[PDB]
Amino acid sequence: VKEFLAKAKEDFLKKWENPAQNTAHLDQFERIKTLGTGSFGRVMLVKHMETGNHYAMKILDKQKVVKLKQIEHTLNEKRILQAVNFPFLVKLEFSFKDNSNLYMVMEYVPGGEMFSHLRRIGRFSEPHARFYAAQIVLTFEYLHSLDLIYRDLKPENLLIDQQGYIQVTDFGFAKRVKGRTWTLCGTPEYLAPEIILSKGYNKAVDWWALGVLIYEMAAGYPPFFADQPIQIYEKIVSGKVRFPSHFSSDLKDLLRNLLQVDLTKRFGNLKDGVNDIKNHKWFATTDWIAIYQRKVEAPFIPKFKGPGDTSNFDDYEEEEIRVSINEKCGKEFSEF
Amino acid sequence: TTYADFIASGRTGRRNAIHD
Ligand SMILES: Cc1n[nH]c2ccc(-c3cncc(OC[C@@H](N)Cc4ccc(Br)cc4)c3)cc12
Repeated sequence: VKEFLAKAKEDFLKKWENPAQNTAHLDQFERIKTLGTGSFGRVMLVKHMETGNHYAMKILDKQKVVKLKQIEHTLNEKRILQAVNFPFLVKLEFSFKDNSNLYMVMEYVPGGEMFSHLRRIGRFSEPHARFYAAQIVLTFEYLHSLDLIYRDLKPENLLIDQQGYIQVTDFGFAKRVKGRTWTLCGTPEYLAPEIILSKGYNKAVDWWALGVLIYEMAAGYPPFFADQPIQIYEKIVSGKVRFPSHFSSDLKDLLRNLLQVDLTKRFGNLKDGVNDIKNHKWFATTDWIAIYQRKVEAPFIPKFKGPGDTSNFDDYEEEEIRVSINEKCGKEFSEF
Repeated sequence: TTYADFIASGRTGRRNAIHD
């Protein structure tokens, strides 16, 4: 581990310092189908005509990123993405830009979102949830070691691959920060109290978010929900959680620690670091080595029927790609 | 039930990220 991460820091640092740019053109890909949508872009199943491969291309409208004041965050995204390398993060294959947008051609993860299966299935058994937790545990342990904060953990951002393993996408709020940070970021249901409480924060928010994840997986719903975010924030900062009667005692106690308002008492943030979690009773059966190697029995395998099969994703209206005769936000994005 | 209470609610679908 410490040795592993040690070697790991070095490749990221090289990449951090000399981030890559413009590794392709639009016309080398064949646009096939929107897999997801968002405030200022859509992810598309795309086909590389020279290789006959499929990727997920993220298309960011430059003007809309500017209107929404998301330039830095967008920059962090591409820079951190091309620099990292772990078995549970999606691979950035290319990036380029045109007069009108920014592109990130990532690897097409066929299994669909975790969100989708969990919604349909209802709730996951502890063992099935634990399979997935362990994978975010290591992923955070890697991420944090590089002074990165993930900041957007939710079922919608975790994808399942052919082998029933996790693939974390969306690094739109990922930030390399040594010391506290202040942006109100994320999804309401997953915000740590410090964040809603405008009090500057660190990595500890990633362990509270994980505490929420495990809860939504095992019980089928978030520990704090209401109809409007203000009502949710209120619950989050109250520090009052009710646990489903079907939660094991070990799970109830992992969750009490992970969802600790007092961040000088919150697991992951303590003296012994990430070991407090990796050594918790709930996890006693987990073989972290076997899991990092992808040699564990995957509890569920979404099966798909061939390349380009997009039946694990919901349908979205197709908006048409428009690329201006005039370069749009040159200076703002020159480092992209 | 909390499950019932959850399905009847407004945030059962894909949750969006809070920017500004
Ligand atoms: C499918 C798929 N296959 N291979 C991928 C690699 C990355 C991604 C991905 C990359 N950024 C963000 C993501 O988020 C999804 C979800 N939060 C909805 C959303 C939708 C569009 C925007 Br733009 C932003 C948010 C997902 C998807 C795939």
